This record gives sequence, structure tokens and C-alpha cells, in this order.
Amino acid sequence: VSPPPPIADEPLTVNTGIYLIECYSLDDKAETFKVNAFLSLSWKDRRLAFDPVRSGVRVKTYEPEAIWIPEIRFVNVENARDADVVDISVSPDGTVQYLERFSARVLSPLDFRRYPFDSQTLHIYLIVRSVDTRNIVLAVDLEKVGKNDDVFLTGWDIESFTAVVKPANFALEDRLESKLDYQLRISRQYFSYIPNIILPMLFILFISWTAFWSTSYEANVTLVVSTLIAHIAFNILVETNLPKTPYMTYTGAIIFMIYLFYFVAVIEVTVQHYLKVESQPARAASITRASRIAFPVVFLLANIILAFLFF
Amino acid sequence: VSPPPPIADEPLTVNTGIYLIECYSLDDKAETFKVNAFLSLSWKDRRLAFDPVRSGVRVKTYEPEAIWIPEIRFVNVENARDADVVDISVSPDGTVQYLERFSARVLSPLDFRRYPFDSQTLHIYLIVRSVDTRNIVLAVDLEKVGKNDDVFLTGWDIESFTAVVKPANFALEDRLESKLDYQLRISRQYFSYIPNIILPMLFILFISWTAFWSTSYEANVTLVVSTLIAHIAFNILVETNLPKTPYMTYTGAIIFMIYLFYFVAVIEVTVQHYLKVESQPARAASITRASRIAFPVVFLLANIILAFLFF
Amino acid sequence: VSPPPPIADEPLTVNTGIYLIECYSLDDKAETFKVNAFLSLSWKDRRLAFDPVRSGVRVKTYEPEAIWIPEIRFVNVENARDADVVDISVSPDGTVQYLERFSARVLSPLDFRRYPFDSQTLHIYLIVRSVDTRNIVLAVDLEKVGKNDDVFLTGWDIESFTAVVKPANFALEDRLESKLDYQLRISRQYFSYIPNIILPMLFILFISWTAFWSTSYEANVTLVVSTLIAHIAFNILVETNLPKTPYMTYTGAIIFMIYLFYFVAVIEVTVQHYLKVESQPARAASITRASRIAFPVVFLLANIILAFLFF
Amino acid sequence: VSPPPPIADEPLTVNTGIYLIECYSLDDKAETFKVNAFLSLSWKDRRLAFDPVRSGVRVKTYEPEAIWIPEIRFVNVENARDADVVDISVSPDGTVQYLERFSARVLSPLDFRRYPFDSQTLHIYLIVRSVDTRNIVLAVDLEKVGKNDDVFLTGWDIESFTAVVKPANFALEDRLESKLDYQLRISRQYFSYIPNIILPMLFILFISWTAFWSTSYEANVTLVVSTLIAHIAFNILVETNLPKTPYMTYTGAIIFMIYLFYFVAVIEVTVQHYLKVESQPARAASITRASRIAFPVVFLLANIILAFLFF
Amino acid sequence: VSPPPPIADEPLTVNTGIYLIECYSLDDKAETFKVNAFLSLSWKDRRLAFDPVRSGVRVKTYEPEAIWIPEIRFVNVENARDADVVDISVSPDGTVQYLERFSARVLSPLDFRRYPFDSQTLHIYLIVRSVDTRNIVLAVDLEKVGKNDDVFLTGWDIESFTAVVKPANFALEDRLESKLDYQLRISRQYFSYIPNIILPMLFILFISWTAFWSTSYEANVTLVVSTLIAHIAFNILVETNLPKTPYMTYTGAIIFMIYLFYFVAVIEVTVQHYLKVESQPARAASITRASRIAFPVVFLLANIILAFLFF
Ligand SMILES: [Cl-]
Ligand SMILES: [Cl-]
Ligand SMILES: [Cl-]
Ligand SMILES: [Cl-]
Ligand SMILES: [Cl-]
Ligand SMILES: [Cl-]
Ligand SMILES: [Cl-]
Ligand code: NA
Ligand code: NA
Ligand code: NA
Ligand code: NA
Ligand code: NA
Ligand code: NA
Repeated sequence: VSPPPPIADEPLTVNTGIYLIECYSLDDKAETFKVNAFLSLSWKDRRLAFDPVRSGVRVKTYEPEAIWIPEIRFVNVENARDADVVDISVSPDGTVQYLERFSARVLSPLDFRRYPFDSQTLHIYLIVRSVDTRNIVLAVDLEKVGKNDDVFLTGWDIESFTAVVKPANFALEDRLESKLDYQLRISRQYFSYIPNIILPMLFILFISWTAFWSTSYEANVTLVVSTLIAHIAFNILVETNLPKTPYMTYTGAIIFMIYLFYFVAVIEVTVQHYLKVESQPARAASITRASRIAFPVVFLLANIILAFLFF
Repeated sequence: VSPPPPIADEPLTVNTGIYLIECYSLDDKAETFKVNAFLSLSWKDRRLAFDPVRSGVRVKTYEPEAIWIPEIRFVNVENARDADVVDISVSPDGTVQYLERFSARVLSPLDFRRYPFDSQTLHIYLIVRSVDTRNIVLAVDLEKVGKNDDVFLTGWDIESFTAVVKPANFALEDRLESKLDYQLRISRQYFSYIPNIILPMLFILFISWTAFWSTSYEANVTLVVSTLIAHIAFNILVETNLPKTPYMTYTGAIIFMIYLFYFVAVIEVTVQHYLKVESQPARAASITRASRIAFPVVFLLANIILAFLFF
Repeated sequence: VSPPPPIADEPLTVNTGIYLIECYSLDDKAETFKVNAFLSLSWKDRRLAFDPVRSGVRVKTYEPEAIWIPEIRFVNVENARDADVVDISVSPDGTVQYLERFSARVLSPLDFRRYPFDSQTLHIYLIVRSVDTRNIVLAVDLEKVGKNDDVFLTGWDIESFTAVVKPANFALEDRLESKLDYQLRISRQYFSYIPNIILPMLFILFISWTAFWSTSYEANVTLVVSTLIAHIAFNILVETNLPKTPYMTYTGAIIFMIYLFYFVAVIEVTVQHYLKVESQPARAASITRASRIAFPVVFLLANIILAFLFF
Repeated sequence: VSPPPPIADEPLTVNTGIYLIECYSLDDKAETFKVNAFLSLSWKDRRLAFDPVRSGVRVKTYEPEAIWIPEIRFVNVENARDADVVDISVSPDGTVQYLERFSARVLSPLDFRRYPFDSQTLHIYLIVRSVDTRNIVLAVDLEKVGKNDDVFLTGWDIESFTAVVKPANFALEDRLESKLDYQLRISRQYFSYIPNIILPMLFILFISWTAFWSTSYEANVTLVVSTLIAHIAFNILVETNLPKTPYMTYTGAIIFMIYLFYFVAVIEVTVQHYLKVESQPARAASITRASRIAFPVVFLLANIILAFLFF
Repeated sequence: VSPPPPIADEPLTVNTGIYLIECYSLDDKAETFKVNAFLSLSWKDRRLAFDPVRSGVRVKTYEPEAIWIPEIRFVNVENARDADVVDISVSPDGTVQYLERFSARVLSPLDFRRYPFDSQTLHIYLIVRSVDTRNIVLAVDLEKVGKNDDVFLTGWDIESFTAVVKPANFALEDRLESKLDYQLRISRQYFSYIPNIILPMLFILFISWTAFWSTSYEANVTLVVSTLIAHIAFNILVETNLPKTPYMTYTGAIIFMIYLFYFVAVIEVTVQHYLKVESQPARAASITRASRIAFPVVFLLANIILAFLFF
């Protein structure tokens, strides 16, 4: 059990395929997902060639230990995949058809810039390391790349599962490495974010703006401070669902901007009271009346600017 | 150790059975459940046939390694099941009776639309992949399908555990696949949701409506804003128990609608105060008196409409 | 390696014993506990009988693989126990003395009705399945049933660890099954619940009742609404430490009833205000004075009724 | 592979040693800690005697399976330790020097009475069970007992790692058991508790006492009720870090006592208002002035009494 | 299979290399990180030397079991690494080139003093224990030390991955131990802390300072007490992300100091009210006007002092 020797000096081509059975546990904080799939491998081993007329069989079945099998690994995994060999079939010319079913936890970075209206390209990198005897190169058998219809990733829509057919061949620790990129294109189901986070957050913000139709400082203080505390609750809830990013997320920007609106509303409420106490409610009245238009208008404009920058 | 050869060209029938011992960890967020069960398998292998007279024994016991056993797998599992072979019995005609006890974590999607008054059909898909020598087809031995009396799934009532006797035979990667659907019908024990979430949520909403029997704006602001914060606490509690769905759930709809009622109550309280300050308490009084009837009436009607759409 | 043949048609008796070493992780929500114990097994195998005079030894030690050992399993486990064989001793008559040390996660339902003043009977079900050659029956060797003094289950008092000596013999999938019930009787250490949940919950309720010695509606609204929010915090804390039950628990009933007391106190506060505004403080005064006695009296009586129904 | 026979009737002495490499995950709630250490064992097996002149080697190296090794276990573990044999060296006289590196999760009860100014003695119990052929006794090789300088247990100071050299030899299930006690003495780093829990809790309590310099009932109600809610938040935070104890802890006692101070402050605020309303502010003034001294004095005295009882 | 004998009395040099493939799960509380890397080993075994002319091959491939391999371990790991041997190549002189891919959870203490503007040096300690036959010493092959470009540690910037080429050779349990230090230099991405924790915390503090432009005690009490509760929420959130340290962290110091600012603001608000009630609003006015400058000035100065001490 050693690699098949070359006829000339050509590398050994291992044709690959991944057929997704299950996709689950897409952890946004960890930037990981779990996969249960079929991994098909195919290569020619002339040492295994036979005459079907003399042997009586058109195909030969082998045990993994009985023959040479290329050491194929996943790059972006936590631990080595848990694999169970399904079948090893050898045709008369010595063409081997290997099939295994595996489970793995894949590390794939996510771009949260447009969260929760984001799309991701999850990667599964297949790799083989060349041996001293000969160089091993990877290929894609497009006929053996797919996913079943039942593949459901909770909170996501699956668009496509394709493979970049040209491998990335590079040298690592004085040996050739042949890498294939299997890309799973997904898009977030943003629906739930609207009644659970977005609209509740807007309702409390609009409730704080009723202080612009009130001269009662004590009630105005209760209105703006209480809704601010409710906004803090939603901010904390959102940041518990997401990892910490070295950039601003769309939701993060809106959440942050709303703090400025609460801050300016506290300033308005304070100014209005100060003037009323200073026996100038006429000045206070004009500021409060302006705020009634200014706050929703500036909020609508700032959100248009934010949506423009992010989308 | 190779599959039993056919007498004519007929496929090999592997009769199956699942007897549930334990059902636990039904995770709503993950849409998974854990199962501990017996898996029985039966097929004829004429190569194992014997005369019971000359052998002296009526039934022969074999070790898994000693004989050919079909590679049976579960489709909707996280990882391959943890199995322990209990018994392998062979009758004189060569009929094999295999029994194993296994544990597995099953992926089964849940429909939360009617939550917490929802019913679910959990699936366990048994599968076999055919070999080059012969095609393997699955069957259900109804006598070997069941569950013990002690099977308890916390927070759920188990209705039935049946099997769709006709297998789904299809081609996958140029080989026949034979799939069986084992269905576990369950209904959610909604009891606890009434004193823990539903009634507390209604009590705080009804407490906010006492503002319609008060002219004190500052007290009215405290009443409606405080109860709103308590409503947000319950909303967050509910959404931590459930996954994010691309549809509205029954509880989700009620929770969302109640925000509109708090919003309109803030509008009422603001309007009532504005008019009182504007020296028109007669206009304010008629709006407040109307609200006393309008708010409970509209709440009762909206809930009838919601219950109608969902059930 | 096959089961010992019968002398007459009698079943094979496997004497059992469980000696608890560690008891930990009693999860109320999951209704599971972890156990680390010794499992002793004893049965006669005449094929292993020897003359101690000819052999020179009065006991023979065997490796598990060298001899037939009954396939003993636990019924109510998540996964098969992790076992390490300690010793296998054979006496001249062929009596085998097997000892293993194991760890397992046991599924045992709990009755939360009297929580946190509840007692439980945890079960460990030992089982053996019969073979075609002969029927295997389980027995209890009371001398080999116990627990060490150091066995501590955090938040619980261990009363007894006994075994129901008569096995439950039944037919399952056309083979006899022999089941033994090992019962671990425990009682909850309710101490901590008094200073952590019960008294804090009563203090906030009594703080809300100070509104009956106040004519200040705005202060009364703050008192009752704030303490209600603190009561909601305790309700949520309690329901996070418990699973969802299709029945009321003692704590659950008290917690639920206290919502009614807060609701009626809001009604009182609203009524008192309304009258004091309709220029009838004399009517308001008599209602408030009555409430001072009515609220603690009805609370004390309702709690006596609740404690009576639950204990 | 059986135990070495005795020269006379003496028991077999297995010299032991534990050298700590890593100490981590001291879980207070679970009362467990994780350990990564070296376990050294030494015993004489005269059957392994060799002539170094004939063998050519002065010390023979063996594989665990090749020779008899005593079945040494830990008593207070969740599951059996994960061990990797480092070396097995045999000298000509048949003296075996065994070394393994292991990882285990140890169950060791903690005394929370003085929390967070508590010290603990973590135990690691080594045990061996005797065989029918001969009795096995444990011993401590003090030269092979220690810990590396890098051993850090987060939130704790490690004082000493010693062994009680005299084993506890007792009969269990009709065989001798030899137990050794390895004691890891640790003291909690209380530092963090002062700026994170203790001082924030005292600041909010002192903020509630500003109500004794205020005649404004509505403001006084806000002061005491709000700080009480903040106290409940800290109580919940503390009880999430600790297990439920059938005794009072130091922190638990202080936290509980502070509820009584908030309760009495609510009584004071209510009394002060009632008298002011009853046109007797002179009586109210003397009670409020007394409270200014009484509350801090009684708080300081009660804490001295508590610290005395606990330390 | 025993270690290669020395030519003279020199120790056996095992050249090492670590090439990082994945870096994930840097847990601040646990002070652990997960690593997936290549571990290369190289040493001379003259017993494996061959003539390439006679053998026909320039390199020989071996199975791990077929040859002697040094027992290399990681010091600061939870459990032994999960390793898969990739290749074992032997050159004519007997120079062995070993390569494995492993995954491990590394224990590496973190200095939180400057959090969240902190930098760390994560350590991976490689170790070998010497045998009776000969001493084994570790070395660094700098050509086989690195990391791939795709190596991403969420919330951190990776600066360098180097090795301290001189090993720490010391005696442990009467045998030589050879230790190598692989250092992974990382710096925290502080960006997210600014819009998520720092600015929200400053906004609420600045909102409390609006009480210095208000004579309304009841509104002032609401302002300062409400923002204090919001500050407590952020303190709790921060201490849930960090472990308990026996020193002050930068964030911990700022958070603690802000409590003093809220405390003094409550004192100011109380003093201002007391004087107004005592018919001296002129004294109150001068204190309030001074506070408007004093609070931001002292806050800015105290923060300059804190930043100076910490950086
Ligand atoms: Cl892999
Ligand atoms: Cl499976
Ligand atoms: Cl088991
Ligand atoms: Cl029966
Ligand atoms: Cl039977
Ligand atoms: Cl162990
Ligand atoms: Cl290791
Ligand atoms: Na191979
Ligand atoms: Na087989
Ligand atoms: Na056996
Ligand atoms: Na051995
Ligand atoms: Na208030
Ligand atoms: Na080896």
C-alpha cells in the first residue's frame, strides 16, 4: 500500500465530489457551521486493473485497508471529519470509485456589514498533500457535486452549492498541496428581525418623541429615560447574537445613532424646562414645536444616508 | 463477507423496525431531539441456511464480523448513531434476525406557526444504499415498530409512532437508495404558558388601561411606560425559547400586536394631557371615556381575528 | 462463548448489585442525574468448573473476552454506560463473580408539584434480554447493594438506595426481558429558597401594600408598578430553574396568585384616586382602610388554602 | 498477565506520585475542577527479572499490554481519567517504574460559609482494589509528588499540594481497598468582589438613605424602590455564581440583611408622609432625624456581628 | 522499537516546527484558545539508514508503528492533542521527517490590565521527556515555523508566530525534560467596545448631569437613579465577558469610578433640594452652577490620571 506509480511523469488526479445531506448549527458568534455530506473520490490505480472475462466480475469491491487511498483533508475544520466509508468500487482499467459519508464543523468567516439583510459564501476547502514518489492534484467531478432538497439551514435560504473547478496548487513545507474551494451561497431570512427587534425599537423611540407635546418636565424625564433603558435592553440583546466586529454593522449603526437621538431629546427636554423656569415659555414653545418636525425628519434622512452607505 | 446473491434478479428486502426506549432533549431552537431505541433488521441469506436436525440447533448465533450485514444509515442525523449489537439470530432457511440498540441526535424541522398550541410530526429516515452485485430495498415489519410506556418527552404528549410502509426508492450518485419514514406524532403541553407568560402579559396590559380612569399625566406616563418595559421583558423571554422563523407564530403575533396597543395608549395619554393644558378637558374626557370601551373591545376583536387566522 | 446450557429447563439467574461511588449533576430541567458506581454480576457457568486440588488454585481470574458474560444494559440512560471491568473471579463450582465500575447519565422523571419542598425517587433500571438457547432472569444480591458515605448530591439529602428484589419479567420483540428497579430516595434541601426567593418576594409584596397608607396616586403607581416588575424578575428566575410542567407547582401557584394581589392593588389605587377627584375622599378613605386589613388577611388565608391543597 | 506472587505472605506495595501540570475550570456551582497531571507508579515484579549482560540493555522498556500493571483508579472523578502512558521502565530486579500523563474532572465539595473570603482543601483520592491472589496496598513516594510553578487556578491562590502518606485500608464488597488522599490547599482571590459587587451594593444602599434628608414622598419612593431593584439585580447575579447551600454564606447573609434595611426604610418613608399629611411634621422630623444616625449605626453594628459569627 | 543509540555520548536532537492552519475560540473567561496546526519533527536514526543505489529508492515511507518516534507532548493543554500522522519520510542517512496535523485546546494566561486595549503573547509549550538509554533535546527548525494567511482569530489581530530557539532543559522526576516556547503575539480589536459599551456608558453619565440645570428634585432623582441602573447593566455585561482578576483592569477602573460620580451627583441633588426647602436657594444655586463645571472637569482629569497609570 503505496501511491500508484506514474506511466510517464504526470501527477495523480483525484476527482472529488461533495453531496450535502445536512446543513445545521450556523453559529454567527463562532462563525462555524456543521455539515453532514457524502465525499466521493476517484483515481486510477493500474496495479488494481483486471480482465473482467477471466475474473467473471465487471467490478471489484475493496476494504479501505486492502488498497491505497489518498489522504484527503479539509482545511477549515475544527477537528478532523468523522467519516464512514460507504463503498470502494474498482473497474477493469483500475479506476477506483470511493464514497464516504462524513460530518464536520467548518470554520468560515462571515461579513456582518449588512446584518440582518446579509448574504454569505460559506467555504469548504478540500486538500491533498503530495508524496515523495509522486505529486497529487485535485479535480472536481461536477456530476458528483450537489445537495438534497431537504437541506435546511435554520434562519437562512440556500442559493447554490458549487465548486471552483481549478485547484489552488502551492508549496507548503517542501511539498505540493492541491486545494479545492466548495462554495455554499446563503442569504439570511431577515423576516423575524422586523417584528422582534426593528419595530419594537422604533415604537419606543416614537414614544420618547411624545415629550415634544408635553410641558411636564417630570413626565418628559420619565418618557425619554425609560425608553432609553428599553433601547439599551435591545442593544444588549443584539450584541449577544453577534460577534465583535472591527467594523460597524448596519443594525449596529442604527442602534448607535438612536442613542444620539435620545441624548438630543434629553437636551431638548432640559432646555424647555430651564426656559419655562426662567419665565420664557415663548422661547421654549418655538424649540419644542421645531423638534416635533426636526426629530422625525432628521431620523428619516439619517436612515436614508445609512441605508445608502451600507447597500 | 459480500451481499447474498439473488435466486432470480429480485432485490434484497431488508425488513426494519424501530422500538423507542427513550425520547429526550427536544430542542426547539436547534430543531433536534435525542432518541435511544432498538433497531431490528431482517433479511434472507441462503449461504447461512442449515438443517436443524444434523446441526442439533434450531437457531444459530453470529458475531457481526462473522457475517454480511446491510449498511443501514439514518438520513437526518447530526453524526452516525452510537450502536451496540444486541443479537444476530439465523434460522434454518437462512433468515437473519439482527437487533441493535442505538442513540442518535435527529434533525427534524418544527412548524412554530401555532406555538404554544402546536403539534409536530418528527421524522426518522432509515436508508440503505444498493451495491453493484444487487439492489437493496427497505421494508417495515409493523410488529417490530413501537415504543415503551415509560417514553416521556418533557413538555410534550406523544400521540403515535408509525412508519410509512412504502419506501422512497430513488437514484443518488448512479446507485439506488431505499428510504423509510418513521413518524413520531407529538403535541405540545400548552398548560404552563397560561400562568407563566399569557396571563402575566395580559395583567400588565390591563394595568396600563387604568390610565383611562386617571387625569394625572405623570402617573399615566409611569403606568404605560413601566408596563411596556415589562412587556418587552416577556417578548425577549419568548424569543429566547424559540428559533427565528420566516413566518409569524401565534404568540409572536399577539406579542407584536400588544406593542400597537401600548403605542396607541401613549398617544391617548399625550392627547388627554395636551387638551387639559389647552383648557379643553371636556374634549379630553370624551376621548378617555371612549378609550375605556374601545381598548378592551378592539383587543378582544383583534384576538378573535388572530385566533381565526392561526387555527 | 455462548450462554451456559441448563441442567433442567430452569432460567439462568444473574445476581446483581449496584454500589454508588458518586452522584452528581441532578439537572431539574433535563430530569437527569449522573452516576458513578460499581456493578457486580454473578451467575453459574458449569463449563468453567474445576477441581481446586488438581489445579492448585481455589479461584480463577478471566479476561472478559475469554468467557461468556450476560449482556446487561440500563433502560433509562441517554447513551450506553462507560464501563471498566475491575475483576472476573471463578470459583471451583463455576460460579462467576464479575465486577465493573461504570459512569452513566440517567433519565428519571421528577414530580415538581411540591417544589421546593419536594422529595423524589430516582430510578436506575437494570435489564437483560433472553436468548434462543435459554431465558435469563435478574436477581438482587442485597449484600452488594449500597453507597459510600461520601456520596453527596448538591442541594439534596440522600435518604436510601434500595432495590425492588422481584424483577419485572415481560416479553419484548418475542424474547423475555428481565428488569430490576434500583431506587434512590432523595429530598430537596429547601433552605436556600427562603432567603433567596421566598422572603425577597414577600418583602416586595409588603412594600406594595404601603400604598394603603398613602393618598399620593403618583407615588402609589410607582410603588405597585415597580414591585410588580421586581415580582416578574423573580417569576422569570424561578421558571429558568424548572422545566415546563402540565400541572401547577407549589411555588408556581404562589407566584401566580401574587399577580392577582398586584392587579387588585392597582384597582384599589385607581379607585382611591378617581374618588378623591370626584370630591368623595370619605368613600376612598373607607376602601383604603378596609384594604389595609383585607389584603394581608386574604393573602394569609389563600396561602393556607394553597399549602393545604399541595401538602 | 496476573499479579506478581508474594515471596512470603506480604501485600504488594504500589508507590504512587502525582505531579500537577495544569489546574483549571474550578466550577463552584458544580463543585468540580479539572486536572492535568503526571501519575507515577512503582512496584516489584520478580517475574520481569533480567540479566543485563544477556539482554544487552540495563533497563527494559515495556508496552502496557505486555505486562501486569495495577488497576489504579480515582475515587472522586466524574468519568475514568484520560491517560497516556509516557514510560514503563523495568530494572534487572524486576522493579517497575510506570509513568502516565492524565486529565480528569474531580468532584470535591466546597465550603461556601465564608464566601468570597473562603479557603478550600481539594481532594484527589487514589485507590486500588485487592485481588484474590494477593492484597494490594498504596504508598506515597514524596519525591514524585509536586506541581510546576506555572500551575495557575484562575481566581484562586494555590497554597500547597501534599499527600496523606498513610493509606485508608478498608473492606468493600468482600475485598480490601487501599485509598490515598492527595490534598490541594487553595485560597480564593477576593479582590474583584470588592469593586464589582460589594462597593456597588453599598453605594446603592447609601443612595437610598438620602431619603432621610428629603420630605418629598414621591422622590423618596423612587429612591428606595429603585435602589431595591438594583439590590435584587446584585442578589440574582451572586446566586447565579454559587450553588444552593443548606447553610448561610457570608455574602448571602449581608445580601439578605440589606433587604430588611430597605424594608424598614420604606416603613420610615411611609410613616414620615402619613404624619406630614396628618398635619404633624414635628413628629415626622424627629423620626427622620433619628433615622439619619440609626440606619448607618445599626448597619455598621449588624455587619460587625455578622463578621464575628462568620470569621 | 527503542530510541536510536548514540555514536558518542551526545543527546538526540529532535528538530521541531509548528505551522498554524486554524486559530479559533479565544475564551477570555477560560483563558484558553483552540489551535489546528501541523507539527513537524525531525531526528537521525542510523538504524534506518540505507544505500539508495541498492534499494532503488531515494526516500522510504514508514508507518508510525514500524519505527521509533519521540513522545512529544504539549505542556499547557487541557487534554492530549488529537493528532493524525500525515507523513513519515526517511532519507538514506537515516534522517526521519515526521509530519502530523493536530488540534488542541491551549491554556494560556491573559493580562487584562489594559482591556479592551490589550495585547497578549499566547504560548504553546512543546516538551520531550528523556529515556534511560539517552537524553532527548528539542530544537527549532525556523523554516518549518509559520501560519497560513487565512488564520483569523475573531476579535483579534495576529502580529507574529515565532519560537524561542533555545530550549528550557531541566530535571523533572530524575529525568531530563526539554521544553520549547512557541509564541503567538496578538492584539485586541478594540473598535466594537467604543459604540457598544464606552459611548453608551458616557451618554447615560452625561444624561445624569442634566440634573445640574434642573431645580425639580423629583425629576433629578429619576435622572440620576435611572442612569445609575443603566450603568449597573453595563457593569454586569462587562464582568460577564471577563474573568475575575486579582488586579484592576482599565475598563473595571473607569466603571468603578463612574459609581463615585453618580454617588456625588445624588449628594448634590439632595443638598440642592434641602437648601431650597430651608428657604436658601441662593446657596443651592451656587453649588449647582459649580457642579456644572466641576463634574465634567473632574471626570476629564480623573480619566487622564487613569489612562496615564494604565498606559
Ligand atoms: Cl478532515
Ligand atoms: Cl446512522
Ligand atoms: Cl447501559
Ligand atoms: Cl408479556
Ligand atoms: Cl424468551
Ligand atoms: Cl480514574
Ligand atoms: Cl499533547
Ligand atoms: Na491508504
Ligand atoms: Na458484516
Ligand atoms: Na461474553
Ligand atoms: Na497490563
Ligand atoms: Na417617578
Ligand atoms: Na513508534
